[PDB]
Amino acid sequence: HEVLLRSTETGQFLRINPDGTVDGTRDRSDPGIQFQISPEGNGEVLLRSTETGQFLRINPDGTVDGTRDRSDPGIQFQISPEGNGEVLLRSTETGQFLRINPDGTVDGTRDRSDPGIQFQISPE
Repeated sequence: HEVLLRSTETGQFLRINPDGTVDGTRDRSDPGIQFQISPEGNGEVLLRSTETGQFLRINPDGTVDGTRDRSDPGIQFQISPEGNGEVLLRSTETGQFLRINPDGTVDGTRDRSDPGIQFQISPE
């Protein structure tokens, strides 16, 4: 059971690339867009790119990348519904929200009003 993680604002899909970079794309054929939600208990999940198995990570400095460091606390997310199938994806360790910007760049923010922190999650 895989999912796609999509910007509500622009419809861009989140992608983790084999080199560990993370960005947005409209290419439905890119294998980097498929994710698996891994339950961690206590209301937390990991978001793992199925192609390479990398976990999504929000670093303290607000940068976002992919990693296999299973012990990095920046890989723990909570999925919080906003209603009507919109969600926020928040790093529990630093409180930063995942942000996909209209230019396809991806980073972390503490600005709850940013249109780029709204996501849709759809089954593959």
